[PDB]
Amino acid sequence: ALLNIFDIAGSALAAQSKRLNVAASNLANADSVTGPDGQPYRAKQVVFQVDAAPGQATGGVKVASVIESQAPEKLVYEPGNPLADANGYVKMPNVDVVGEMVNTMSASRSYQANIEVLNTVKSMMLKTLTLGQ
Amino acid sequence: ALLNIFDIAGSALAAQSKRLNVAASNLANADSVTGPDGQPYRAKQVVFQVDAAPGQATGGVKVASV
Amino acid sequence: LLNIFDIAGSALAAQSKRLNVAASNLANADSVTGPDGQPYRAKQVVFQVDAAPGQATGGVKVASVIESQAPEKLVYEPGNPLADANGYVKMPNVDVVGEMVNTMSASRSYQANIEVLNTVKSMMLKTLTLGQ
Amino acid sequence: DHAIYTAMGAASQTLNQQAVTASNLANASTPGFRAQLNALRAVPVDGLSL
Amino acid sequence: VSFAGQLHAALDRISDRQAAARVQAEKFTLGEPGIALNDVMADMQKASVSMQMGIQVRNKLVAAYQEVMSMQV
Amino acid sequence: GIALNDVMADMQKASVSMQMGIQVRNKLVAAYQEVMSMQV
Amino acid sequence: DRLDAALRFQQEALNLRAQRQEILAANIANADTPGYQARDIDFASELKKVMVRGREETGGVSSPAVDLLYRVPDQPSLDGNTVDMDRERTQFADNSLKYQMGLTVLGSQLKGMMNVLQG
Amino acid sequence: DRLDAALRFQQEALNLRAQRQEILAANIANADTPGYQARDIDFASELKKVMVVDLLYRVPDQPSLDGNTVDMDRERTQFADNSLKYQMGLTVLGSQLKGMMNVLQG
Amino acid sequence: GGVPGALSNQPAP
Amino acid sequence: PGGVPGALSNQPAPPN
Amino acid sequence: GVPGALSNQPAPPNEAPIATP
Amino acid sequence: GVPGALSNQPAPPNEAPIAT
Amino acid sequence: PGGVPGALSNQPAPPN
Amino acid sequence: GVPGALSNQPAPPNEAPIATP
Repeated sequence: ALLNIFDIAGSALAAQSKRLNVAASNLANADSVTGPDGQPYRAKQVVFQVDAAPGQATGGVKVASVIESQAPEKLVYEPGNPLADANGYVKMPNVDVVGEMVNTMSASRSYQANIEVLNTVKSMMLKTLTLGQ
Repeated sequence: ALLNIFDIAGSALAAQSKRLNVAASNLANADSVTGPDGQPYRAKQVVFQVDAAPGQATGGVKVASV
Repeated sequence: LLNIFDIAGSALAAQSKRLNVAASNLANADSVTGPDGQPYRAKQVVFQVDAAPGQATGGVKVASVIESQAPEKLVYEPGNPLADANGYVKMPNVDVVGEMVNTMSASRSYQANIEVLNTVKSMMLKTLTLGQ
Repeated sequence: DHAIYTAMGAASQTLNQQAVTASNLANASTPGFRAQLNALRAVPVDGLSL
Repeated sequence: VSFAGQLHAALDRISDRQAAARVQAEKFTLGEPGIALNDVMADMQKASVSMQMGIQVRNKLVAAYQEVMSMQV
Repeated sequence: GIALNDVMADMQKASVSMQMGIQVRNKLVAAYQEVMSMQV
Repeated sequence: DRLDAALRFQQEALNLRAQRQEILAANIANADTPGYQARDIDFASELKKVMVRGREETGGVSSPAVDLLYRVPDQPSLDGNTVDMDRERTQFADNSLKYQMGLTVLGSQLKGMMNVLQG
Repeated sequence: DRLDAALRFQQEALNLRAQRQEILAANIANADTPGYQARDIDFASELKKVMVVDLLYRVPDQPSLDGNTVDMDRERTQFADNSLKYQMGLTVLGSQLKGMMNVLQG
Repeated sequence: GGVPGALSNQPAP
Repeated sequence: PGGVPGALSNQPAPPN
Repeated sequence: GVPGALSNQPAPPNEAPIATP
Repeated sequence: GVPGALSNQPAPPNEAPIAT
Repeated sequence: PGGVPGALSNQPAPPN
Repeated sequence: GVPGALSNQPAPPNEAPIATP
């Protein structure tokens, strides 16, 4: 049953790509002040779950949902900017830059590991196809 | 066109370049008395918006206007 | 050469454990308290030979993690709740230079062991095609 | 692979401590002000085996 | 239903998989949104493996036919 | 479903059994033709 | 029957190698998932078990009848997973070489038989 | 030939990627020419046209004084992306040719 | 689904 | 039950 | 429209006068 | 248990509290 | 057997 | 005892005393 490794590692690659994309989106908007609806940008993060249907022992990984990060919104005193609060408290995203950079590095490394898994699995499938010949 | 990560990071680079340009133009005109018409120079600000192409999921940064 | 795989894996685990201990020590250079209120005492791993059935040569196993016995540093902050009757707060005895050098040496040993394991696996792969 | 997270926690909390110190310094002229103390607590992760 | 039917079904399945991978690759090269390079590359990998399986089955089948036709009656 | 490991192994086993049957029948047919090519 | 019995040990060992590699790939995929205990199987005991009593499945979502045991963690982690990457990659490479060894042995036996039959 | 029809799409995509790569590098090289407009091609439309070139001006972002509309960041990202897509097209075309080859080898 | 992958073509078409 | 991977679940969380 | 799009028209010349004409 | 060995019982959930 | 590797062992210590 | 060679007897334990006593 080496074919299931294709599904497992492909799901892992897709999930890590989504995680890296979300981390990069958070990082690129660390300095944002406004959203499309006027709301401040809220740092977002993916949720990882075991991609196993009920009764399946072990599977790959899947992104359940994207959730707003739990952290206080960064308050900035700029009661001159057109966007402000009642007391001039501009709300800026709660992005922790070090966390996002480390997340990007971790996602890249896990991605590369899954690529190696896929490569060696394909090599083994070819060798198995050359069983008796 | 661009891959999603490429677009997001390139938009971030362009937005930061625009903000740096606004800051440099303000720092140059710190002592200007008049413009080309006879009105004082007004400090410019750049507003960052999130270019959420999908619904609330992700997106780079765009600049609506100065 | 599967025993070589055991040796290399055990050594990778040991060097990773040493690197983790060094990183935790470097994080806590300035820590003043823990959960119970006791000072953070720097950790050190103990390496021992894993050759239980393999005579005197084998892999390396981490026997234990022990608190270093170097005397704790003392800072005079009589207003600190953790200060004793003499007013001295105990701060960790973590040596920054030692921890940095430990991290670097552990990284180099980790890479050397990985290269050894790769060479051994390649040798096994070529052995699999004997006589053909 | 998880020492990176220990170091990242250390760096982020160093940033937090720096933020506290900068907030204290910004109020060097505030009338009747009390400085906020800062201390790095160490949290040991429980588990197995070492 | 029959052996020829089973072989035709296997050939159709392999060709359909290869065409699906090729179409997804062309869609990605087109620039249409939603198609990820990960899926393209993995599907191309799977299509290559399936093609190799079909080639091996054909090789053996031909060898067995040659062996049977070599029988002296 | 069935993996390449099982498919290839049974495929080879069938090839081996078919070759064995062919060889045994060839031996039997050769013996029969040698008997019938006799001269009484 | 005789040929099936003679080639059954290596075939079953190779199938168990495939399933163990599927498990190890699942462990590698879930290496960054918080709260995932690494799983692995005892190859020798499960191989003898499959040898004496034929292969069986839980359902058929389907999965083998192997006992998924938990690996002892090396060092603690706040997220709560015990997937230590060094162990995972060492077991992956070892399982890879052992699967290639099984392929070599089975292919050698099958040629060692076509050599006899061929004429 | 039927062999051309199978490999037509990837060959045309590869050639279009090379042409757009040349155009982007020309934009990079002429960054300092005053009065130079940054030109580019719409990859998808031209790929339709070849399968079934015209240069489009890039929309300027910042107004320079010398009339140069070439932006470093935008075209650097586009250059890297075009390099990546050229490599991907090479990979896909090589895989198709290698499959057609192992079908024949025997 | 809701989140496109990093290696996907710009969601904006 | 999974959770958020990386930075969020490897930083000391609030007590409750 | 968006900075970085594709158009079939060259951008107008970038003039910056010192005094109002 | 020896690290790297196999056990049939899962490891307990680990926690790192800040205050006891 | 063995002891602490690295900094602690390769540092002069009082005799004991 | 040439360095880099093989000898039956183990190497003596090295010592780095801070004081002669």
